[PDB]
Amino acid sequence: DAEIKGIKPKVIEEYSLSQGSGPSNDSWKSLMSSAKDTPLQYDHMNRESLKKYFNPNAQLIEDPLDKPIQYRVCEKCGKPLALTAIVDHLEN
Amino acid sequence: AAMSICPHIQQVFQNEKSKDGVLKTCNAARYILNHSVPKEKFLNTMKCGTCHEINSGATFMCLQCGFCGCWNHSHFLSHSKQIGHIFGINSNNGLLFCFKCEDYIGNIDLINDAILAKYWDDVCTKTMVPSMERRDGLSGLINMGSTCFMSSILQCLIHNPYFIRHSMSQIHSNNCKVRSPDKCFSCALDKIVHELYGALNTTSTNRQTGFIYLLTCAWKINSQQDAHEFWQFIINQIHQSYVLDLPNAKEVSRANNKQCECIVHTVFEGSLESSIVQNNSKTTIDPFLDLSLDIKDKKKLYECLDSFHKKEQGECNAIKQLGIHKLPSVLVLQLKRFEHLLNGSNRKLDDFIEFPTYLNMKNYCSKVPDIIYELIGIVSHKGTVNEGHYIAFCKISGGQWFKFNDSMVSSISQEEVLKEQAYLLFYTIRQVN
Amino acid sequence: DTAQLKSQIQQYLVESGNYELISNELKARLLQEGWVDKVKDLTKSEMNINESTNFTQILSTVEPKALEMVSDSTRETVLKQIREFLEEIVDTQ
Amino acid sequence: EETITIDSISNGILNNLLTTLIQDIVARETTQQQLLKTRYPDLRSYYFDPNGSLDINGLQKQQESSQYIHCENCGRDVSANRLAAHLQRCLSR
Ligand SMILES: [Zn+2]
Ligand SMILES: [Zn+2]
Ligand SMILES: [Zn+2]
Ligand SMILES: [Zn+2]
Ligand SMILES: [Zn+2]
Ligand SMILES: [Zn+2]
Ligand SMILES: [Zn+2]
Repeated sequence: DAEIKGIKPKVIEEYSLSQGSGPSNDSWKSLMSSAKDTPLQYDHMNRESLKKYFNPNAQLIEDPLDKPIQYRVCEKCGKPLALTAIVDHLEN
Repeated sequence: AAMSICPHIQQVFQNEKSKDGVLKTCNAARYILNHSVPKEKFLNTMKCGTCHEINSGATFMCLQCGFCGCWNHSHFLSHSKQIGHIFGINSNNGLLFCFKCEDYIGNIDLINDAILAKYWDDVCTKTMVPSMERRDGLSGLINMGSTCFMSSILQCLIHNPYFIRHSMSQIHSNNCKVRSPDKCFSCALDKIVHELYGALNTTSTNRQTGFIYLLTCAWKINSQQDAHEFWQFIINQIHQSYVLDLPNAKEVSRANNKQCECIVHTVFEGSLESSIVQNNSKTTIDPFLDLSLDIKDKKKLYECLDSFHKKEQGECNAIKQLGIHKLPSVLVLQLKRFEHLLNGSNRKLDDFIEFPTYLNMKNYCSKVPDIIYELIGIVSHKGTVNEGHYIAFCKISGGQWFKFNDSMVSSISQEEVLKEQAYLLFYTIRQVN
Repeated sequence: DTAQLKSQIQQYLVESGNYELISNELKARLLQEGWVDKVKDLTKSEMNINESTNFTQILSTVEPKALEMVSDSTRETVLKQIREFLEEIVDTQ
Repeated sequence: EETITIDSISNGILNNLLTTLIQDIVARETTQQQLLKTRYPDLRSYYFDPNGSLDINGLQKQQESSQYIHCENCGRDVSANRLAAHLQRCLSR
């Protein structure tokens, strides 16, 4: 089939594609400020579709069966505790 | 003591300041992955600093510096040696990789539970990992006299990720005003979870105490033996208990017209749009907690939904249509199988209806994107409308399915599960495009 | 000019919003056709077979097999879509 | 060198998408099993019976007819398969 000459110059310009072939000086740590600003995101549950087709107050667990129920068991009373519940349970 | 721990993270973990720094960075990376919009996430956590490709295999976020390096061209490996940074986090899943071991560090609870780093010493001393036998919550409920219509439902509730999170989070226990499992349903259900996933104490029956408490609760509030009816009964009790534990139920109600923050109404509820006939003349929105479908002369669940969604039958048109206005996080379907005729006789419909492991709801919402649910629960009925038996089938992590036949819990192939005559189906939301 | 053609195109796909669509579409299909759960099984099976949970080792027996399990229909559909997007921004000789 | 085309770039894009997703799934699998195995060195799989007679511990259905539960409301041993009917009559008290 057809060999590629290059990407359309017009497209190169629109998207500022011309880059430096050398290593990036980017840092993933620089993202923290934007991350803190930004509401919880899902890998594959589109935020706008969620607003449209689901309830605003819906509970959402992404890939619930991804792995087992992550919990620990209180050695005092034996209750199974969600990670985010352990500290408060240890205080009551 | 066959399987070992990465000696490298262990070494670095001998210094406290180093331990806290690694955990802070892990939490940090994970936090960013959960609060980055798609484009940012691709361009900033899945873009290799060396070859600048997106998704050149997993891309790793380095612990010690800002670099991201890809797998497929070995560009993080190159980074680990030339700079001495051997720990990277996969930006698709937050797992920590060691490039000396060339393996993930997956068996250190502190790392797995990093969110608790600041409290780890308390956590470790006062709580223990689940026991091998209870880790998956698997345990049968004895049939105590035509109570499989209850036990089948409970099994599905107990293996529903949302309800399980809700119970283990202590939400209800922390606000309940009765505090008695022999009187409060929600307390009774909490106790079952406790028995099945933890340890309740310090023949031949075991782990039936919660279920017995629930029967006792049931009796205090007060036949047909319809599992669907008990589903509705129990989800209602959870809601009523939520409302009972509020300091201000009255005013919250008129606050936001008939809207509820309870586990039931934030997980299981959706709404149907009933439309009259190119605009729609009129529209009524009505909540549902499940969809009851007709199965007569149909062979597949999609055909049932298609039927339910059909146009039937003025200013600019008139035609009637039922569609979904809002979907729930967990979609529960009843396939109507019990006919109750006018002469007082009852007729059971044993028609097999094919149902898929993944259900796409896009065609039934009033272009709609793929909205894909995962089948995680089946309740099946065998026999007559009143003298029948219910069995539950549940899917847990890893894809294994389990059949709950009263006290017998057995494993079953997905292929065989799919051959079941489904009565209720539980689907959990998995992907929304 | 060089081997930056690929990265440059991906940068366009991402910025334009089309990489999301392709990624989501591919995932939707692979999930629906049973492939995701196939690969999980295959991985579990390979762990037992090799008596190992070492990622690198396990990946090397799963990946080739996993790539091959993609249905013709998904492969050629998402290829076609990726192709159409590029048809729009590359020149040919 | 091969002559790079829209097809080759496209396969390359699909392969990146495909390999990343496989490598994600496998990582989740290998970390989970490594955890289970370190956590429980005597870990045993759940029993599976093609005959469909044995439970996840390899045991036969226990006979519920011959089991009993001690009722706290009246202090009697009650046949398990009768606990529901008994409760209705006992809780009346
Ligand atoms: Zn406790
Ligand atoms: Zn290591
Ligand atoms: Zn690279
Ligand atoms: Zn580094
Ligand atoms: Zn309560
Ligand atoms: Zn409610
Ligand atoms: Zn009694």
